[PDB]
Amino acid sequence: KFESRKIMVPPHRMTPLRNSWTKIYPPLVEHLKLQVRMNLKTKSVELRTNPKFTTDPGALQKGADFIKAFTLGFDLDDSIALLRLDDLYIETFEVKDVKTLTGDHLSRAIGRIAGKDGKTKFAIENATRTRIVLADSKIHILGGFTHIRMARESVVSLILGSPPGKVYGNLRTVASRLKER
Amino acid sequence: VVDPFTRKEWFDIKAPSTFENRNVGKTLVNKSTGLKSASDALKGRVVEVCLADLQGSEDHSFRKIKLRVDEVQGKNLLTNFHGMDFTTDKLRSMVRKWQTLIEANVTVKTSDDYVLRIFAIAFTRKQANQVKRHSYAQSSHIRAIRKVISEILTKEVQGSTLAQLTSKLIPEVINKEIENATKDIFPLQNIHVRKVKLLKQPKFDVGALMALHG
Amino acid sequence: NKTRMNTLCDIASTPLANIARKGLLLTYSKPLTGQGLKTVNLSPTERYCYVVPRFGSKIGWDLNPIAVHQKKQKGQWTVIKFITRKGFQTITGEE
Amino acid sequence: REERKTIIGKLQDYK
Amino acid sequence: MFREERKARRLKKIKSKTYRKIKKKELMKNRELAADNEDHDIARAKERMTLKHKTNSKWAKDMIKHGMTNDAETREEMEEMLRQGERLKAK
Amino acid sequence: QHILKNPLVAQGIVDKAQIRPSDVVLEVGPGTGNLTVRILEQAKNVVAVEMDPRMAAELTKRVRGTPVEKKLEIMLGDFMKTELPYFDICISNTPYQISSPLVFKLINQPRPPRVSILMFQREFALRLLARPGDSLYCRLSANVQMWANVTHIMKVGKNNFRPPPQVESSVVRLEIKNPRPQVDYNEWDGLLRIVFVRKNRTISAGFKSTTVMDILEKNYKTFLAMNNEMVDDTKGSMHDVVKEKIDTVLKETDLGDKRAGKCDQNDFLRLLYAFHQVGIHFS
Amino acid sequence: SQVFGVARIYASFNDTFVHVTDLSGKETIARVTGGMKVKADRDESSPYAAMLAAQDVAAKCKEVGITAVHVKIRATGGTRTKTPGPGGQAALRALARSGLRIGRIEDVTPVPSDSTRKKGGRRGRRL
RNA sequence: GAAGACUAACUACUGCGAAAGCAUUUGCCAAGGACGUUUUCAUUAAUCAAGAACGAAAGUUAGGGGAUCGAAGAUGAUCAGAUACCGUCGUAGUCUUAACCAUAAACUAUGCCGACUAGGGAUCGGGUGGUGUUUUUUUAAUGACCCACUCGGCACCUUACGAGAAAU
RNA sequence: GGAACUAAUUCCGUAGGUGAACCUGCGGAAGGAUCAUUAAAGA
RNA sequence: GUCGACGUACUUCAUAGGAUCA
Ligand SMILES: [Mg+2]
Ligand SMILES: [Mg+2]
Ligand SMILES: [Mg+2]
Ligand SMILES: [Mg+2]
Ligand SMILES: [Mg+2]
Ligand SMILES: [Mg+2]
Ligand SMILES: [Mg+2]
Ligand SMILES: [Mg+2]
Repeated sequence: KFESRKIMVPPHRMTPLRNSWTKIYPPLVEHLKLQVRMNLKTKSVELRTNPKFTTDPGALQKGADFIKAFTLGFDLDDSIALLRLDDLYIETFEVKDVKTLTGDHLSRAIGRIAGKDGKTKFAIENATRTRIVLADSKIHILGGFTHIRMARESVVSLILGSPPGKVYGNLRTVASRLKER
Repeated sequence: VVDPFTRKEWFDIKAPSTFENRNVGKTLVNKSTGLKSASDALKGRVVEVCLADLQGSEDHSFRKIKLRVDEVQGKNLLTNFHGMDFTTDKLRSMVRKWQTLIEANVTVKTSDDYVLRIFAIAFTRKQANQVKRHSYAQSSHIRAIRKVISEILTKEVQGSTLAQLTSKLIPEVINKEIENATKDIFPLQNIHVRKVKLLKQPKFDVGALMALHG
Repeated sequence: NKTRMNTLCDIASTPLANIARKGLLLTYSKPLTGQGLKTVNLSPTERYCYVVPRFGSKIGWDLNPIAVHQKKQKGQWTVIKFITRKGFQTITGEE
Repeated sequence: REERKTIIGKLQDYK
Repeated sequence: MFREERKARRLKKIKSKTYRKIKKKELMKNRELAADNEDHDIARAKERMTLKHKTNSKWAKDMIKHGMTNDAETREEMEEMLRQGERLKAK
Repeated sequence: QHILKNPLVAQGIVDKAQIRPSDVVLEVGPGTGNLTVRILEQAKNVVAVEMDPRMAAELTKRVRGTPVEKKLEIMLGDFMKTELPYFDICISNTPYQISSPLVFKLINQPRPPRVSILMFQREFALRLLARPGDSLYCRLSANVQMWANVTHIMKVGKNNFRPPPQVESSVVRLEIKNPRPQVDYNEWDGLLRIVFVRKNRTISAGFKSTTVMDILEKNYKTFLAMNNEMVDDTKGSMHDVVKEKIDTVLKETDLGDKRAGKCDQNDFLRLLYAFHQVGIHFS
Repeated sequence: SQVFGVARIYASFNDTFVHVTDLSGKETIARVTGGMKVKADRDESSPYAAMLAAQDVAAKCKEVGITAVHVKIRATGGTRTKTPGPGGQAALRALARSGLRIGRIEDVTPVPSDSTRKKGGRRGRRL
């Protein structure tokens, strides 16, 4: 029942890991009964469940999901939400997986997804209760399964060309028919 | 109307000589009926073992090995070496922006005449007072490094049979030789070999196979 | 339906945010820019930027900008000092 | 028009 | 330096007069919020010497004389010119 | 849904139809009767076909107390699923997605009309009225110009429409030949489907595809088996024979080199006859 | 001591297949999909359906001899998306919460040294 | 195992080319700019009606190939909304050899050659300097960096003394 | 048939278009709203 | 032929901005 994981850390998220480690190892050790160790000599977090203390078998994968969601780019508190609840998944896709774009066309596509001052991105998060990080081109979405399909459908309607005002309007309609349920 | 796991009989896969944890695991066949004997159904499987789980180590957590069953005796089935590879997640995590990627392969025939093709990867690096931020090479260096790597792989394969090549691949000696012989040209971090794959196994020769687990 | 706000005091620009920093009455934005408003870096972890101060938490608004000089402690540009306009012109001349 | 009519008769032949 | 230069390159390529117009509007707002007659009298003197902001200028006389300022956007631009000149001539 | 607002193109559409005082007008898709009432003045009996019972109710409200109150029937439902009664000219505004069905349904009526004034999208109408050799000569033009004759009337520009759409429209007089000629339909259409797939490559190109030679081999076999004449030796499957057969026709009638979007109707007749003469049929 | 088998989790839009084979790969001992466990077709790919799938497989393989699995999880790959969605990780979670021992998680999607066209055309497919 | 395309991440609109354009290794063939030069000729030059070479993608002629995607076509659905208007098979094409065609938002919506006008930090190529660092052979010597300079490129910032109605 | 007996986004080039108030294939453009992280051979 | 592509001729649509006063 002694078991482990080890998940790697890309370098742009290695400063914020060793910069926010103090809030990470506690709610992995007491609340979860789980034995962290971060290797630096291969740049990777490692976890192990120790057979004595632990109760929940899903603790190990709960922690691995938590650290990995911090790895892909989501801030600390959001990853904590992944640690607590039981209904949270991440879906990742690309920009070349919708429509093959390159050159300047791709930097303008990321400009429409992100909006000025982040506004358009935030709107998609706020009216869908999901959290989006938007990497180089790969786009990552965290939420519950139905919500992330709503936010995936808005993001993909933004890559293909539709302007952003249309997606605010359709977004608030989606918000109406979401909040009632 | 069947419940097929009433008739299948477990066997167990044993690694070759040149590994520490010689035991690997179990596998299913079918019962050895007359009219389709079992032994003629085992004799081509390939098995993937991640050689940490085959050498007790843990810095071998990448580098899967493929072992091929070639012989069978009395609920032991004896294996061989089919090839070697990296796990895709290490490989995705080496390759980064603002540096250049040198890769090389070669085709080479061993002493025991196994024709096999062997790969190699290397990346440049920022010498430790470099300030400018990328360090690409100048592509007349890269042909020099590719020629060096290819000459060393060609030389160092075919002065060995297969078992010797296998146990030159476990302690990663080829990495250190590439590293030494290629640092007057360019700095070059992160040398590996990342794949090797067979193309022509020669002819059977039971003597070698039963000389491994002898 | 007339409302009756009793005892007033009337202020505009700096001393609100001087004494709105005292709690979580006030936060900020990313630094703003253009010409005459360009963030300067004295170091990798120290800078001088014009910033507009936000005041309303869930529904609120913003004051007038200020040449705030800040540093980054444990991964956040933590505001430190309220440099005025001419001091910011000097400190952006120097770099 | 004349040519058309003769050919349509010859197509009546092979229906 | 490299991150700032990459940002400035990608923004330098965007010339699209609504985007530049928006950025200029909110800039003039922030300039006014955040950041003497003699300079005004010199400016008025140069403006009366020069008469640069009236419709005898080449751009404006071109637009007017070829019925092109009935479209209301170039009329926006022409009125903006005229009021800027009128700001200068005020005393 | 658009509305022909112009009150002067409406009258011209009507009086070009040359309505006699003893006609039965079919008037497909009447709208709100901006157009209909003129037809009620000039025809003995109108048969309007409609799908929106809101429009039908308002339209039958329009004629109340009017002397023409009893000379108008309304048939509801989808136009392409009714049984039209006999009708004697046809006047049509109907939204354009039925523009290509409509035409062939009129051509394939029993006792077709005599003249019809139809409104179409500009590029569609310019397919219909395009002579051989133009840029727009398509398969549609070769069909419709076999069984009918199609003549422009005017351009209806797009600002006579509420709301203004993006495409320009045309008014077109279509008039069915009488008797309809005695070539088949399905043979004519099979041949035109084949040779007009790629409009500007030569005709022998269209008889190279392997789908097509499969189709013709199947048809030739089924024709022989219709006459019960058993089959010879073929080096591949039967298309072998068919192959040289086809080539021989495209030697004799010369047409195996001209390009099918420049060949007028008599050339398709000669090709059809030559394939019929050597035992090939297209449906 | 232990007996190991591999659990291959194909995680497509429109399903999740939980397969459990031996080390060798050839002999299969337990396939269930997500489609066998919800008869609504709304949601063959829903995480809940994946959970039920994985629980069934874990039970069936525990009734054979097999106490631990290495997991190989893959999305469609090819010239479509390349990363496991939610269906695969719901199956993975509900497989670890089952008394099986899991070791050596990896991810084998097929990734091309660039390849053939993608379905959809010049204008991108889904919206 | 076969087949035919394509060359992901690295990958930076940085590098090269008159433009269109060019991204797996290895060799062969011929070409090219910049740099270096106390070589050589000595006005041989700049721009160009006529004339000529090349000219993405689509497209035609005649062979080859035909994996993938797929104008036309055929079919499934047409379930209020389609917000979430598409599924399935697919001829031509996509690939290639030999001839055609000669067009693009062929974009910097910006003719070519020459001169002058300001401050900075970076990057690619070449060269000069340095009792700087590593690569040590055992100290050199190259190579890799660092610093200063200089010629020639693609770009960026700040200010105009300048220009514009303004964006710039 | 009957008599009954119960019941209740904007475009450029090119090639096509037979459910065309417009649609599609291929190449190209912006004259189309950049948020966040970023030394990790940090030998 | 209330036909098309042009070539001439003509028509028409897009005009308000700031300041003060009520
Ligand atoms: Mg010329
Ligand atoms: Mg071409
Ligand atoms: Mg071609
Ligand atoms: Mg051909
Ligand atoms: Mg297909
Ligand atoms: Mg030519
Ligand atoms: Mg171009
Ligand atoms: Mg031109």
